[PDB]
Amino acid sequence: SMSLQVGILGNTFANPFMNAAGVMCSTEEELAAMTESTSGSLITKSCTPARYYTLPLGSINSMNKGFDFYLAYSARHHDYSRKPLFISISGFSAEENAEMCKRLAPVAAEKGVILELNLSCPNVPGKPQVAYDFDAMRRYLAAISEAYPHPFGVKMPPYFDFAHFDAAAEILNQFPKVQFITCINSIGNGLVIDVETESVVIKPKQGFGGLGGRYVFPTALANVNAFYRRCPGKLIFGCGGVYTGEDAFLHVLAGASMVQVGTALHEEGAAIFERLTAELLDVMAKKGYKALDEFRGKVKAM
Amino acid sequence: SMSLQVGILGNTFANPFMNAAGVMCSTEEELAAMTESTSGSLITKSCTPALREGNPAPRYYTLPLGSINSMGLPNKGFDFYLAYSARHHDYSRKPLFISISGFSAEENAEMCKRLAPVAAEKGVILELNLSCPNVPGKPQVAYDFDAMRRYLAAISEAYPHPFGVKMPPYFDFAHFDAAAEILNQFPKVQFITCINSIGNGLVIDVETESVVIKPKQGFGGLGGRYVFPTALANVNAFYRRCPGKLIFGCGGVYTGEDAFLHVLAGASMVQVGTALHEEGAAIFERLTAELLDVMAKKGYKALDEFRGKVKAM
Ligand SMILES: Cc1cc2nc3c(=O)[nH]c(=O)nc-3n(C[C@H](O)[C@H](O)[C@H](O)COP(=O)(O)O)c2cc1C
Ligand SMILES: Cc1cc2nc3c(=O)[nH]c(=O)nc-3n(C[C@H](O)[C@H](O)[C@H](O)COP(=O)(O)O)c2cc1C
Ligand SMILES: *[C@@H](c1cccc(O)c1)C1C(=O)NC(=O)NC1=O
Ligand SMILES: *[C@@H](c1cccc(O)c1)C1C(=O)NC(=O)NC1=O
Repeated sequence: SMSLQVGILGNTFANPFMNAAGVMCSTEEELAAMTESTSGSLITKSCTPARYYTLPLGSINSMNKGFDFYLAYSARHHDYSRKPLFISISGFSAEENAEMCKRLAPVAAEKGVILELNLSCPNVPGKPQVAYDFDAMRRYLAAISEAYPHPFGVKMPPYFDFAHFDAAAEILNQFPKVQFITCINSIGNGLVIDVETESVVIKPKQGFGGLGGRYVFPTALANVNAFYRRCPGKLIFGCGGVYTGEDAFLHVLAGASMVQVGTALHEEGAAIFERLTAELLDVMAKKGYKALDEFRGKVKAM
Repeated sequence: SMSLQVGILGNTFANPFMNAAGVMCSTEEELAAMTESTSGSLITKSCTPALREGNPAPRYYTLPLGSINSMGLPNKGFDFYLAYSARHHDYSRKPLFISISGFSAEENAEMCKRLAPVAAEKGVILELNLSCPNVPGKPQVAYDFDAMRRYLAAISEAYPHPFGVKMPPYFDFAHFDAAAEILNQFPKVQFITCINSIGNGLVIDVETESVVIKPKQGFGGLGGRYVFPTALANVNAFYRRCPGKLIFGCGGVYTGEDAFLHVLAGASMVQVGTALHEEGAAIFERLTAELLDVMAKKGYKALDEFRGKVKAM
């Protein structure tokens, strides 16, 4: 009757849900829990070649086992009969990312793991989000496209004006290997102070860190839709502020193919996926929808 | 004993609270209500040289944790706010700020030339809006550092008095540093208001499957609880980088504890937008009481005992 299936990148995903990179995906036990859950997919922690605080309305963070570990997991330890796997990489240079992609390529070809390239980590000492520098963004994507023979996706930071949406999309549309865009990473460099101690709540970088959870939901929907509109030849994955199936429904209406869950999954654990699928199917049932293809991107004007 | 007084800009303010520009400050009745309130100050709606009727409605919507707006600069025009400052405002009640938001550097310079004698005679204080996120086809001016410098140079040439700037949020230290470096080169910039709304969010209603505000495909500026950690970050980042300037905090204030944290991050004044839209001007009685409660539990007698004194871990 109804289905949450999503048929993309050549795979049938059972439902659109997965963890957000960095949440519940660092240890063998966590990857196993994600694999055993009802999520449609899972992604690893952003890795490099070789901290968190719960807030009333979400989270702030300033946060790997190395690329070797997550490659070996993708190569020999992940059960692909359960669900597909994504791997996130966030090298410190175009070259570091490229050397990783060259080593990832035989594993992607043989097992099917899919690369998400992180251009938006807001916590790299002395180095702003890569995708806030459009010249650097273009060099990274050219370097990866030359080094990596396979399709990949990009994790984007939020933008806040149409001139930036336009410029980012114009660059991404020049790279046909970029088959998906994940909107969004955390809202960078927020600051939380505790009233009683009069002190910041995370230690690095004078307390500044990336925001997730309820704080980011309208920004996340805006970025999903902005890129859905400007990159019709690519898929958009939504990430940001998802706590319920209604939240996921709104991300799909904005354009999302997959829906990633970060802060809410950190708080609730992998059982959240059982609740999210039920809730989303319930919204669909009330509206008579039978498939996500019927309303993905179909947000209406007022 | 305890006190919320602020002594800045050659004025004495009874407490740090004021409305945020654009909230409860467009008509004479709203301005009189703000003046009759217990707020420490007030600011007018950002104005353009001529009156504007604004974007089509609905252009504001109440969210679970705040607001979204595409107001589109509806305002009675500069001549109306100038007349308010020159002839109607009771300065014995509290100091007044005037917000201006012309569509180019030259429009703002022309308004400043006419404002200058009124500022001199009456003492109204200029806040220049460099961050409106709802101008058709033109991004936040302060997201274009070359344009920002041009605006500050044009105003500085045209306007003899010190003034403040309403800034959009930034999200990385490279931008904090670039913005600060520019502001520190303009001696007439005496205060920096952090922040305007987080631009170009989007809200969709589950039932209608439609955007909830009409203009610009539903994209609009976010206020309220969504913006608080970003606001505090911006206040503190500029407080650290522009020690020669005052910082005014704006964003996410609903309680005296929220205000306390703005001040701890560096705020001299604290502006209230969405929460004031919702509660009305009695909010200022509650915010002062709550802020005094925080101070009493900590033994603070004056805001300078803790302003800017956020601690590391
Ligand atoms: C503790 C933590 C660690 C994260 N680590 C990563 C990471 O390694 N790579 C990445 O792309 N995003 C990382 N993120 C960002 C999330 O993937 C997600 O983009 C963000 O939290 C917004 O989603 P949410 O509102 O559901 O939390 C991290 C988020 C948190 C809270
Ligand atoms: C309806 C509305 C109208 C606004 N109009 C202006 C404006 O004219 N000038 C300006 O500088 N900011 C304007 N703003 C932004 C507010 O001054 C403020 O920066 C923002 O709402 C964040 O504060 P808050 O979290 O308390 O709402 C407006 C905000 C709202 C909600
Ligand atoms: C950035 C990050 C990249 C690689 C490794 C690591 O530990 C972190 C990261 C991000 O992308 N998003 C976020 O919210 N927090 C981070 O630390
Ligand atoms: C921007 C605005 C620009 C020009 C004139 C005017 O009256 C307002 C405005 C802003 O600064 N902040 C906000 O949240 N909404 C807007 O529409």
